[PDB]
Amino acid sequence: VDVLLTVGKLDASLALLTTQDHHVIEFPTVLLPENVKAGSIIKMQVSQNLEEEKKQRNHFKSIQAKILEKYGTHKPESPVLKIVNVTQTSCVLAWDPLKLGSAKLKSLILYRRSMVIPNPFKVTTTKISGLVDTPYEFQLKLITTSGTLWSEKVILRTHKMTHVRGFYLDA
Amino acid sequence: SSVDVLLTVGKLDASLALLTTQDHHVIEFPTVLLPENVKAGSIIKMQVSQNLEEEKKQRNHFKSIQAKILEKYGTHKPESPVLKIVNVTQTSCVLAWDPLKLGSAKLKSLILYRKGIRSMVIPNPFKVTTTKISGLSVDTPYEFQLKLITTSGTLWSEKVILRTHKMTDMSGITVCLQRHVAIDTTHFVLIRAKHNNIPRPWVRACEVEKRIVGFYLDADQSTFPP
Amino acid sequence: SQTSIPEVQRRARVGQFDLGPDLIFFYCMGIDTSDPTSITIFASSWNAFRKYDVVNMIWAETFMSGIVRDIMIMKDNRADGESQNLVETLIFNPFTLEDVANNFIKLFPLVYEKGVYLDAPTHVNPSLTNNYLVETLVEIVRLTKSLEACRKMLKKLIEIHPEAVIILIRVYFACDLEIDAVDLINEQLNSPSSFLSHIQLIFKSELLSIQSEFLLDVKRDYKLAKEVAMEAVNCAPNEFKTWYLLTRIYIKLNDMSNALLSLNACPMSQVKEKYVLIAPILHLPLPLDLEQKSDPNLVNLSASSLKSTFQLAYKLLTEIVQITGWEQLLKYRSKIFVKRLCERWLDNLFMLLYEDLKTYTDWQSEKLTVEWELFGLCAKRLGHLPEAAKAFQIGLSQRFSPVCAKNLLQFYIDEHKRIRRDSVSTSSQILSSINDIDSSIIDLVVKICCWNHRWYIEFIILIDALSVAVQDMGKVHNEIASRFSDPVAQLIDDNILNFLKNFTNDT
Amino acid sequence: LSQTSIPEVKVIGYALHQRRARVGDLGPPDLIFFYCMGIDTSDPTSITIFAKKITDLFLDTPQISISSWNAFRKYDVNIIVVQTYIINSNVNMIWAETFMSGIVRDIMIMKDNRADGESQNLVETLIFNPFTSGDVANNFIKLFPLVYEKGVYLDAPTHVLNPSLTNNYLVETLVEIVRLTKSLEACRKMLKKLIEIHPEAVIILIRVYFACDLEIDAVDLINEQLNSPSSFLADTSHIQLIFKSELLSIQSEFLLDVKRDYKLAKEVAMEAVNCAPNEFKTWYLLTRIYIKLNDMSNALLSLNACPMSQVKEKYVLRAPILHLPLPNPMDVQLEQKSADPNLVNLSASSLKSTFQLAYKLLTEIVQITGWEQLLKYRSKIFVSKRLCERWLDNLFMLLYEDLKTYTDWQSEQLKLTVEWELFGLCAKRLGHLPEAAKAFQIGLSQRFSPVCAKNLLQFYIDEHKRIRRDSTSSQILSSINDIDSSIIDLVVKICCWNHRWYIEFSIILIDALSVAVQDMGITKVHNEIASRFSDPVAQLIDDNILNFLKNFTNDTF
Amino acid sequence: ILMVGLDGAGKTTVLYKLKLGEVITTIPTIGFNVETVSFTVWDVGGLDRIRSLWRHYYRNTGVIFVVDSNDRSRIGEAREVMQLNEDELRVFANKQDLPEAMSAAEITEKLGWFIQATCATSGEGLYEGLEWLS
Amino acid sequence: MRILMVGLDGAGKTTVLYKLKPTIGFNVETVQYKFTVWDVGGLDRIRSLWRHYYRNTEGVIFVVDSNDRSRIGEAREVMQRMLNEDELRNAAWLVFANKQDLPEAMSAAEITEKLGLHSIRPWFIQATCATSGEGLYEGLEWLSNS
Ligand SMILES: Nc1nc2c(ncn2[C@@H]2O[C@H](COP(=O)(O)OP(=O)(O)NP(=O)(O)O)[C@@H](O)[C@H]2O)c(=O)[nH]1
Ligand SMILES: Nc1nc2c(ncn2[C@@H]2O[C@H](COP(=O)(O)OP(=O)(O)NP(=O)(O)O)[C@@H](O)[C@H]2O)c(=O)[nH]1
Ligand SMILES: [Mg+2]
Ligand SMILES: [Mg+2]
Repeated sequence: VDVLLTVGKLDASLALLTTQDHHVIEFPTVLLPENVKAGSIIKMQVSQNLEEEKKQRNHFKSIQAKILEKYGTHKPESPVLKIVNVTQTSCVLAWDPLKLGSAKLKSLILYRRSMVIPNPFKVTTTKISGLVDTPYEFQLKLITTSGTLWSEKVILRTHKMTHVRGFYLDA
Repeated sequence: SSVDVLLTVGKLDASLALLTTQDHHVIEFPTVLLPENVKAGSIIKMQVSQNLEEEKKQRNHFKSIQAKILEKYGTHKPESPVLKIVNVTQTSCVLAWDPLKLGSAKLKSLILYRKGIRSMVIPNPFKVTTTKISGLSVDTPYEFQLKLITTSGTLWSEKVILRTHKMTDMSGITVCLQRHVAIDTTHFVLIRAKHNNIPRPWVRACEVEKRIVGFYLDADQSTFPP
Repeated sequence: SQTSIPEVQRRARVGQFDLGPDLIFFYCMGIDTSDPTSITIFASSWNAFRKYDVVNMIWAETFMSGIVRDIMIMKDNRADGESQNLVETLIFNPFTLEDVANNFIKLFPLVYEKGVYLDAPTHVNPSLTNNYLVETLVEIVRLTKSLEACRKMLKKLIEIHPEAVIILIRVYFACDLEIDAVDLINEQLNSPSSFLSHIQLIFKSELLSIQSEFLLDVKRDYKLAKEVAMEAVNCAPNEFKTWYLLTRIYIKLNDMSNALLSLNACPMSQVKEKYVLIAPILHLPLPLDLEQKSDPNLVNLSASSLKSTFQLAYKLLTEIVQITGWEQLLKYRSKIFVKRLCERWLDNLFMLLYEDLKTYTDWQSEKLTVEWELFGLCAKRLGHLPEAAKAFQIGLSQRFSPVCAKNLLQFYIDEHKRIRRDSVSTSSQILSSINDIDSSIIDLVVKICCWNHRWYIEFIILIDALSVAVQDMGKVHNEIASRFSDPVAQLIDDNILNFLKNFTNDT
Repeated sequence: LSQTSIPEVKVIGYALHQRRARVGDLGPPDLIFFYCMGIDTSDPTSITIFAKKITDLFLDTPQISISSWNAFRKYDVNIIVVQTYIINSNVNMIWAETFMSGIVRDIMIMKDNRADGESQNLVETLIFNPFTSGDVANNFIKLFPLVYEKGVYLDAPTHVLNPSLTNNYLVETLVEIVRLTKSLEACRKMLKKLIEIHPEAVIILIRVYFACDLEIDAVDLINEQLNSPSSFLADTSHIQLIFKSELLSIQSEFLLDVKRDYKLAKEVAMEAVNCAPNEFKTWYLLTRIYIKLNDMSNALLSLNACPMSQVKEKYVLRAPILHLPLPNPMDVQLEQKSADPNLVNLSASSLKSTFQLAYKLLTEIVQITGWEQLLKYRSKIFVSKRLCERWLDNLFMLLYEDLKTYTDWQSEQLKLTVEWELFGLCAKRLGHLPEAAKAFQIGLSQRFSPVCAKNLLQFYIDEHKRIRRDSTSSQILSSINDIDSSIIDLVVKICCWNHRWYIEFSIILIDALSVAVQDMGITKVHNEIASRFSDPVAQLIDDNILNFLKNFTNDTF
Repeated sequence: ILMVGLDGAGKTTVLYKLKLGEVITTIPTIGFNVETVSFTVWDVGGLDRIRSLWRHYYRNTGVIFVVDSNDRSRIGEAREVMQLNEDELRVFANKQDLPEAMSAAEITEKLGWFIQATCATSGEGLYEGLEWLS
Repeated sequence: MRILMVGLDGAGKTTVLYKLKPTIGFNVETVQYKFTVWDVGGLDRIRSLWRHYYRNTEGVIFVVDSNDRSRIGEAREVMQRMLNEDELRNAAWLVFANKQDLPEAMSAAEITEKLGLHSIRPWFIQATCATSGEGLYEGLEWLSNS
């Protein structure tokens, strides 16, 4: 589609283009030739560029697929916790390295109400301080931005009697 | 020196369209000036080139029109009015003027002058080129001149003097030799529309008495030589 | 004399001042401020060229600016019959030891080149040619017919200001010199020795606008007027007058298709306003020389009180519907609009057009004097002149009305011009028809002038109106002194007739 | 909640008579003479219950007809205690619409004013907690689809130029309610049923997922709409195009606000522009990306082509003309004094609409380049150049005034509390948060002031998020605890100040106190307040904010 | 008595023929002439400029309308000016000596009271008209 | 005599109190010997509410879990900030080393070093066992000779 235009007013920034069908178009000067001046006749030939459309179409799909791959498709997994060692008045609980598909972990809470783990990624072990021959249960609560996932409840019985004063080095 | 720009079609309505470029330009553009399969979000190539062949064409056209306007209006400068005399009687006179020539003047008003603007103003200077002066004195000199008022200027000239005829002078008497009744008709010698106030062959009486002299078809009756 | 002087410094409120009236507590216009000694004879003028409130240059600028205010206050309000909103103002005739008209000319080049500071009329991109200073000059020269005085001055101005030749062209057209003007126009647009790269482009458009308007208003010839109007648009597509002319051409060329297109691309005035006349608020001495009434849909006509270019555009819209009709107009409308988008303001005018057509039809199919005014103005807007003249004449019988009188007066002026043109293309019929109009004009001019004197107005519409009769009949003075009283005839003599008798350079 | 904290204004019948002729946005607050918000107008019987609580207040000795409005259909519902009538500009639908419109007003009055710290201009208003006027939270969800499709009549926020079925005050209220109450399964169930008849409502479901901590589920859903042929986008050309732009805007903003990733965020932002170049948010996003990408050249170009809001305004409470029943300091006259003429006349302050948001980006640009280097960029691309959009040029004038003020202050420092506010707000506008917090903290010592308290509170919130994002053990335990205590200390003070001016609801304070609750237990927070403050004060915070978190959050804790 | 009529009718000639009994050289009257002949005759100019000033003399007025019989062209103009509708006023066929002058009977038809054929130069039928006026 | 008995959670405060006669709140009982003891919860949630009872306190019984080695550092911080309280300026200080029956329990001399009681009003530490009742009345005897 080619149409002949007449240059009305011409400023350093914009321009007024007038057609024979009484169209008035404000047009940026930088897209006009250098020797346009004012009161000149310009030939504007507008054509569709299909190959450039196909380039952007492929580019857009590439970006959308890239976003889906990075964020999404990969979900956070199970907060599995195990038993290291149990005494009579204390026990040491641990959990496999937390695997999170996408950021981020909001909070890691133990359930038996218990406190929140300060460094879940650096320290994967927690020792219950106060507790003889009494059944207890534990389970982890993984609160992430992707969702909250709690599983693997573990029950245990504390051992019986069957960072010792008389066996001290100063006794 | 053609400038090639790649633009993206933003919003698109039935009338206008918003074109976006990589340098963040938002151009309001008529949809009718766009291809048929434009849709929305499509990439178009706009080639803006100067048309030198069209510039000289409009230049030649502009100078042609201006020259034609000059030739019709603003070239012919008209025109002194020529005042003439048709016929003079004892108590009246008929004045006339040559067809007023005005190429593109245009005429505003034509005023008769007899020692001032005391006389009347011509109603139809083009349709009627003759006027008759009614009230005059016997054997008395007069002078007349026409004032042509035109929107290209006022041009008046050619003042004419005349003296009304005496009672013994019958050279101004015209009857019905004229077959048709005109303005300078003085006398009229089966009903017709006829005259408004124009006064029997009386003509023989004026020849015998050697002066202008009752001769109605209603009055009393009282010989034409062959 | 004591009366015709309203009464009611203390408002240095400057900083916020266009043209700017002279405060004397009452305001006054038409005072000769060219010389301080001449002012003392009369006993605070303001100039917009240099914003200061009142050596020779000082009295010069304040005089010129004063005269501009005195003239433009009557010319910008010509559409509303020179209506006066401010009551406490006393307006004298600016034209009536030295003739002000001749003084304005000799003092013109000294104040030239600063006329841009006076801005431009509301329908105008101001310049050295298009401004209130030049508009005032061409108006003074036209009224006083001082051709040889203005012509001599302008010719000296061209030597140093070649662009001032445009002013001389406008003077020639006003002082009956078409051929000399067109010869001068073509000289600027064709001859290589003309002054006609950025400053000149706005000058070229003005020349094309003048030439195209000249081709349109007179000499008919719409074909050649079209080719120039389009060239005027290509020079200034942001100007109103350029598109306004082209639209008028299309209407006369019976092309309503492009008439609507050109009207749509026609830019409107959204900021500038018409020139009108210190302390928000009386003594009203009536010189010797009321409404309070109710049709709700008749007074609420939005088509009334339209200002700026919106009014002029509406006049063309009514001119189009006069030929096509409302049904055919909508067919054209729906054909070229939603295609291209309508500029909203045009769409609003269609709504206003419907209201006037509804009102006009409901009236004719089917009253207080005010109701006759409102309907009369409605019929005038739609282009029904003889139907509007009847309404104004009927409303003028039950009571006196300035709106009715001024509009009925304008009717006889248009009717007078019509007959004189039709007579060219019986004799007794013409002589009688013209005479009847002249008498009716004089009868109306006296009444309006007497009404103006009552509201402290001693000064263009009435002068031109009575001037029509003067060109026809010599006799005018005795015509007034006959039908009216002696002191009334003396009033008309001072206000209007004295100007025509002497201050018109023996026209 | 007893007789006090109820303002009044005195000829009988002056109230409704001025309301009757002013019928010709969301509308005015519920007039009772005093105004009131947060009333459960879902049922006329529930209204009589509210009136019952009011008429049970008429007893005892005071120490000297409600009318709700809906914007969906412009008519006023008046109920006198029982006469019930309608004032113009199926029975269940009437009470349904007026309730929804009521809740929208109660929420948007606190959300549109979030920038100004939920400032209240109208004194005679009594604001209740809309969530505790039940269940209102669950009732809004079940009653949402019945009022849907008419949400466009509520228009949109001032930053939204082109409203739709997705971008409007109704949806903005919904996503805010669901976020605060954490009613995911309730809203998700409702929206899924709405998609069946309105497939374009999936955009709303995406926003809910983002708000209710479901990023992956949201992005997976976004990709489904922008790629899969079975999407509603692939089926007009303008109604569908604005839906695509919103999806691109959400996706791009998600990439920007979180997940860093400015590169991928840019590619989506530009596509959002190509879908809606007349929209503000599209250009606003792209400008933010450019700033984050350290590309100040195109940042100024994108900021210039950014459309502004020139008509629409933020929602505020509006017969023009008092009884003030007083319910620790709270004393004497503030301001009414002299101040630095160039400090109070700062035009950069009181910026409204998009002009405020644009100024924030401008200060973010000058922070990196500097004023001298900014003029080099400015003179390079402004008057192969383009014309400045005037409003942008004006912001440069405003920027120069703030930089001068801030520099003249810091050079001097190297003052009245109100003067500390003005400088603090000035430093905050330029992006100098820690220097502004000091100004607010200094002004907080000599006097209370709501501006200083609200701004210093937001500082600790930002400081809290910063540590959690950047993250020894001992440093974390001490830094967080000190912040949490300072947060609680400020929340209590502001809430007590709001209660004095008849305000029982503040979204800012609810979100603020929620920060500590996530860290320390719901019961620990209460005892923290009851320790440092008195018992009735702790009870006040318990009723206004803590009761909401304890129960009306669907067992989030 | 108010004596009016078109210009050149012979009004001044008639007036001073009854007053002085002598035919004086008359000129176009720019104003008016009043003489007592006891008939107080008011002679006003017949030009278009002065013709408008006739209204001033209509009050307390017999009316003598002098008509130029010889001038055929302006017999229509003489009719319109006379065509009597004035509330304040609720014919001399002059120049009968000239050949082309209309008869008294013809003018009566054109005008459509008493008409008298007069001749101011000779004085014929002047006193005849005055007798009827008494 | 008014006594405030505090300490960490699981120390055995309630056990000690009702031997002479998780706590979400407090328990107050009057015990006769030859003492109005105020027992407040030791949980982190209730630990802040201890200041309300600091006033008019004549004696303070700090129960310490001898068996629990891990929270002896936590037990130190809580005690050191109580000694700086103006309300507990003249109040006596009685430290109970509870759960002394358990094998891994620290000796009274060892706990005294960890708590830093030698840096101090009159104070005394006593090895106690709430389950058996050993050394409970012994502590009350010193608490009466304040
Ligand atoms: N032949 C002839 N001429 C006459 C007669 N009466 C008047 N005239 C002429 O008519 C001319 C006009 O005379 P005048 O009395 O001035 O007429 P008027 O009506 O007074 N004119 P105006 O009023 O306009 O001054 C004179 O030249 C006079 O001689 C008459 O009976 N016969
Ligand atoms: N072996 C042993 N266990 C004891 C002794 N005293 C208390 N316990 C045990 O310690 C546990 C905690 O008892 P409790 O009195 O509730 O401790 P507390 O300090 O009151 N806890 P809290 O104050 O937080 O409620 C109980 O299981 C109890 O049997 C003791 O002397 N020896
Ligand atoms: Mg005479
Ligand atoms: Mg206990």
